[PDB]
Amino acid sequence: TVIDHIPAQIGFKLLSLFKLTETDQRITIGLNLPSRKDLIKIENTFLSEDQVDQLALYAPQATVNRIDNYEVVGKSRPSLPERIDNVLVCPNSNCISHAEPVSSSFAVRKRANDIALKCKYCEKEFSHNVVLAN
Amino acid sequence: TVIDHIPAQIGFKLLSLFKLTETDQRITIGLNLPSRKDLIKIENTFLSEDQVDQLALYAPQATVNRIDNYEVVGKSRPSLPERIDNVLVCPNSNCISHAEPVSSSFAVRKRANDIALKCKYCEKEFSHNVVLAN
Amino acid sequence: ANPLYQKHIISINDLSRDDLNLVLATAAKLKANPQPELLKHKVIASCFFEASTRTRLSFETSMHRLGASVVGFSDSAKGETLADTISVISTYVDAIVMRHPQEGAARLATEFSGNVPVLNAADASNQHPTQTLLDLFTIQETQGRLDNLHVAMVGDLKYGRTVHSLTQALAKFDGNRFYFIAPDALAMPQYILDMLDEKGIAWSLHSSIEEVMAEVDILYMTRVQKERLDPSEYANVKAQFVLRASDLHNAKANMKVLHPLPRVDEIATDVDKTPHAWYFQQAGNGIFARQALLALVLNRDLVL
Amino acid sequence: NPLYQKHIISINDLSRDDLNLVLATAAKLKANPQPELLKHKVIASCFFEASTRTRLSFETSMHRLGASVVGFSDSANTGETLADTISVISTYVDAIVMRHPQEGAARLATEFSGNVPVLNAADASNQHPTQTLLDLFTIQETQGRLDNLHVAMVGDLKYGRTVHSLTQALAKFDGNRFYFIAPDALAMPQYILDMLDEKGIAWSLHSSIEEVMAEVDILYMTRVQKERLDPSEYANVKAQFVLRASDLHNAKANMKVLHPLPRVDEIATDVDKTPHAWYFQQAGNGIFARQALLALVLNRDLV
Amino acid sequence: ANPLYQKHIISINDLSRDDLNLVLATAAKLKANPQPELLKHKVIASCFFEASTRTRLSFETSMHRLGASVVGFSDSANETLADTISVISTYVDAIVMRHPQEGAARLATEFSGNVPVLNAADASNQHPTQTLLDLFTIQETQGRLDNLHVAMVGDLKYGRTVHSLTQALAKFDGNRFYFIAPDALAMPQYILDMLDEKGIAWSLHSSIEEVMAEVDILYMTRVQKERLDPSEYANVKAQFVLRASDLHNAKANMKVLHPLPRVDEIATDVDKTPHAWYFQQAGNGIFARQALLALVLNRDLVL
Amino acid sequence: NPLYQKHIISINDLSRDDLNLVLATAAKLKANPQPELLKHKVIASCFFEASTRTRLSFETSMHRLGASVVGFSDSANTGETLADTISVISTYVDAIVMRHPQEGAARLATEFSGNVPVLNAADASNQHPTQTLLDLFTIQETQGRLDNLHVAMVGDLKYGRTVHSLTQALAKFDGNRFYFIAPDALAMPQYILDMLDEKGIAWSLHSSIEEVMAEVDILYMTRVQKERLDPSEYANVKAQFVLRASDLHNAKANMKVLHPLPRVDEIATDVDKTPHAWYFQQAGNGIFARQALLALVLNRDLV
Ligand SMILES: [Zn+2]
Ligand SMILES: [Zn+2]
Repeated sequence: TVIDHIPAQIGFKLLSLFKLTETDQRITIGLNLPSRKDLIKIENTFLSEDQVDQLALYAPQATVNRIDNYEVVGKSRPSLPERIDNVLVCPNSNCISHAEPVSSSFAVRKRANDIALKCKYCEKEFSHNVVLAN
Repeated sequence: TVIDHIPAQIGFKLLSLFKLTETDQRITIGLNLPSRKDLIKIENTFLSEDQVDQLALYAPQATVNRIDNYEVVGKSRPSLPERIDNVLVCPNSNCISHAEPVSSSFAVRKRANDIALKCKYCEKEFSHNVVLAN
Repeated sequence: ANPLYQKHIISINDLSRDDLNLVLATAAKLKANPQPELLKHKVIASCFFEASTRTRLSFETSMHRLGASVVGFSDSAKGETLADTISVISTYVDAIVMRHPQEGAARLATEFSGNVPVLNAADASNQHPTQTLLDLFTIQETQGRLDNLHVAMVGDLKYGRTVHSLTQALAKFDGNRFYFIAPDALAMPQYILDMLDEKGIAWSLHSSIEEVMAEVDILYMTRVQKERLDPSEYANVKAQFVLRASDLHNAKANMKVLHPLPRVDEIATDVDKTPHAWYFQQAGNGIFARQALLALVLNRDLVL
Repeated sequence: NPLYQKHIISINDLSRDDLNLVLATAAKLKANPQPELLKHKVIASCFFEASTRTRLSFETSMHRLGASVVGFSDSANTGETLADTISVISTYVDAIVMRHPQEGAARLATEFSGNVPVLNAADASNQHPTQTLLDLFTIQETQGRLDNLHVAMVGDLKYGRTVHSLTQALAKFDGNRFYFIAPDALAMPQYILDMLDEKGIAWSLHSSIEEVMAEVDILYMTRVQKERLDPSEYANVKAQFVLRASDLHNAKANMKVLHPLPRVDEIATDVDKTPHAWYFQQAGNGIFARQALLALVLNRDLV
Repeated sequence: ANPLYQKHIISINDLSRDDLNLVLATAAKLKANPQPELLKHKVIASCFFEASTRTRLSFETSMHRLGASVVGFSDSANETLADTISVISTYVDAIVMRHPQEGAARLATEFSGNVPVLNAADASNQHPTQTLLDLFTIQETQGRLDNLHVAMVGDLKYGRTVHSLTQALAKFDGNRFYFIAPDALAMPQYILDMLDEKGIAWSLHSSIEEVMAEVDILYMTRVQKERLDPSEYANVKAQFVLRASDLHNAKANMKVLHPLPRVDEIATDVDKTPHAWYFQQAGNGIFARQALLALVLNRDLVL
Repeated sequence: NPLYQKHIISINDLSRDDLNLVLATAAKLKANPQPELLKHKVIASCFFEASTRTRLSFETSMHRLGASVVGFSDSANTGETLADTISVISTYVDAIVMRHPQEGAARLATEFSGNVPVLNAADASNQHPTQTLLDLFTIQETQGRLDNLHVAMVGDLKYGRTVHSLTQALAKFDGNRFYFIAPDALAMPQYILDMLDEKGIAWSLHSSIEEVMAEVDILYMTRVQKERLDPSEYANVKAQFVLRASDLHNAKANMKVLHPLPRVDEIATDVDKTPHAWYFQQAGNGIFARQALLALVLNRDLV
């Protein structure tokens, strides 16, 4: 699997948030290239559509192909998912999620100029900019 | 600058702890390579001898070459520094360092099987394994 | 199985319109015909992480009125995680009623209680469904229905969890006219209003109760906490949002006054004598609303 | 039952035959409920030292046997003598479950309760018999026996009332090898080791869990209170006495992890997924151990 | 000659511009040339009915810098005030007092006789000493108090500090105000009407970046989390914090001020920048408070 | 003085030559008062962790040099960062004496106080330099020297900040033999013993005071906190680490008894009559050690 046209300062973010370097496969990375884009290449690993969708909030107009069979096996652009878990933090400090050993979860819906993220636990809605600011 | 023979699952660690991806230069990375080894390469950027020393705890048997002069200008292995700042966290929970806007700082000294790290503030010594666990 | 058997009661958004009618019907039936031993050999945990004697007594009384056994605690103002605590308690008991100072705790309980259902007795500012079910069952008993009603809501509409849940719940029924009577600094939030617009539900703002008193079926008073504004603005504005018996001349004969309780200054005690006073009967109906909820969740076949 | 109308104060007071009776009754009450065995009985839940963890388990056991409960949980303050208190309460009720912040208080209750039995819910540092009984029933249920077992006890062995009681109780069974994993400042006391030597029981010391993980049937984690040393010394050495899921590769398939609770840092949450996690089932077994104990003391006939 | 001799300092509304000019001038003079024994043999009462260590330390330091002796008290978080002041006014020569009830310093005035009363804040009502130090800081850093671009950010609805500062700056000429606050914590109407009735220019803005280019003073206030729900807080907080990256458009003369303490309002990377002046602001508190005490306790100040 | 405008944070930071300077100045200030050496100076007595014992001694030293004092003693609660606090206070005053419940806080103050010196009144477990300096001055005054002395240290040697600092400081002097008298669970830590071995300094362990009483010049009692073990283990072993007057028969005539204070059970009151009692005179010497320390940091010339 290979990811193309990653924005600037989103490659290392994707590697960190999605824990891509927590494997034993051959991984190759490139930052600030001609387009200032970023590129991630990882051998012999398949991402479902959800994991590609989970990249939409951080790298929206990007491409995800597969080249573990020495050829362009599959094409894929990231569409926006209905739920985003395990990477976002609830801006509501009183949310029970923080202290406890659960996974954060936010429901997604498109607005004009904005993306609303409703927490699964505290049932509070936030703009994605506020969730991603922290 | 180019770094060779980075230990396994330490390349992404170095990028994270030392904030190496916070630049506009061309950065290229590889993890789980032939030796597995890792490689970090950043164009038009030089780290001094002290900054190379700061990798000693994380990448002990590693090599640092240079490719800004279109040839391998210098070879260099990391020696252990006297102080390690801004990356380590004090295991002492009552340390003032945590709450406050200061820089973490630990004095370094070798033991037989151990490496002592004395905090600048609480003046308490820990094994490098204990400091790196948290 | 009824549609609520062995399901958790966390949010009013999670309860469908079909579900709400079931709980209300079961409440009235349990009220008309007691079932004192419907939950014998059952042990329920009254877990009030945030202490609330008003709410705990109502819940625990409902528990006893169905012959259930009770264990619990009321903490004063936790090292062990809520997950660990509930993971333990879910091995002790058959149902968990819990009140918590952090939002989403009853939901977090669900993920660690296994097949022990978790009922929410309010999780801070988020939800308080039993109060809304208590409110609805009272409105239904006094108006005969939940549709085509004129409902006024007075007090702290910005921070009142009770009125947000109750407005949402009434929006699942048809032809309801809403009147929001609150000072500007405590107005009904936008997310409630658009929701009313998205279902084409009629709603209006009013500066005082005088405007709407003639054509209201429900007058719903909330507790205006003095801390939300400075004592100056409070004293300035409180006059427009209290209720005296003198204000009830034009009110309809069927109209009832409701209040989650406790009341401080909102409702003068001369209203208690009037036949529109129903806030105490409202609290009393809490027993049946929570009785119904417990029964529906802990038995499959309810001989109603 | 030879325990009818007798008090449950200390684990030294319980004979080996007695322990077998409680365990058997626990299993029987667990398999087939007896909801009304103690109907019309009134038990006093007297928590002089408040403990919600312990009280909920006890009172649930009481109610699971259809008994009514009266009690109290005093707030942290340190008037009426304990003797006077029990002399009064023993006129109201049929059994007294009590937790007290002073050692020997449940024993003192015995001398003023007459023939009203007194069950100890822990009197500070010495005894806590119900915790040991639930521990045993859990070990026995998961291992099929209490003899010839490899039992590791990790954490604060110097100040752990739970592990001293549990070691003594297991020392009344045969062929058990013990592994004590604790820092030197919180080592198992001398009087426990001598007790094991006087019965020719095998025991060994270990610096870490890695040494013993392969050959253990029971891993018993305790809460190392950070207060026992300064936060520095704790942080320096604690790493060898916490438990991560990655440490369970060589562990035996039948092996279970146990913990009195609550866990702070000792047990990482990745263990919960593994089938070795039994600290929650352990707490659940508390209900049956205490149901049995109450029944044996307030009834003669296994109904 | 000195219209503030033996007069009380209760409200900023009570001080005329002529009075404010005198206090500012005396502050600057005392700063340049100390007067360590100007108030020798004087005894001042530091009466903090509502405890405030930040305010008490600054006040009492000012007292000692003029060679005065200090007596006082700081009550915990929970006899009529008239009796108290009637008694204390027989002990001391001046009364600096902070009280949790609005108008208390005024009530003290009516029972202190000829002992002057200085207000260290009466809850939501007034806090003149903070405003005077604010003014002296703005004046020192901008060279003037007229024709300035002054932005006020944060909790403008409940900030006693900013109401007084806006009122006080409205007695100077050509000041343009920029109020940057969420709608639920907007600047009150009676302050805006006050600005309109004197034809003073003011505008509202959603964020600090909107105005950063054209500001000489950026005045940050502490948005207390209790005034909104943590959810509404999190939604809106982003537009009212300040990071060093936001100071690229700032003018070279611009300074950042803050009553203190800062929680999340001002990121710590700003302290390095030359726009950080909130600590120097607090440092100026002594001179504003030295001046106020000196002017009040002497008829002839030979400076 | 080579210490002018330098902070007093750790005993490792003080050189041997520095210690000699403070001791000499203490003796000089004691013999001939200098009541106005720090006149017109304002010192901040910042006791983040309240300690009336320590504060009274410090503030008396401040006033004995004619300085004015402002400060606070916070109540037991665990907002504004310590960095922000010192950044503010360092604008008010000329020196900061501070006691803090978190280790390294006085060091953190140094990085935000600028050129305002910070004196440490103890930051929890690590350092407490003024206590060691008063201990030294007392030992030196009563023995005439700090070299070739027989010094016994009794009590809680594991958690005693006072004795670790005092041992390090005496290890900078020559030919001193140390006797450590403590129960095994509260023994002198390893890093102190290695420090003594690396300088070839003689040290020995002892179970009781009777062994060493004949050949000691200094008997240094510490407070064994009952909390460090359970009351039983304390009571069992404590008898070997208290001091009765009857134990002083063979003691040398020049020998003195020292104690940081407060004494609970460690020292029976019959010692007060003996001429070996010097713990109160020790506390009295605290005034002069701290007078000297303040003077050296705020003045160059021995007036
Ligand atoms: Zn949330
Ligand atoms: Zn530290």
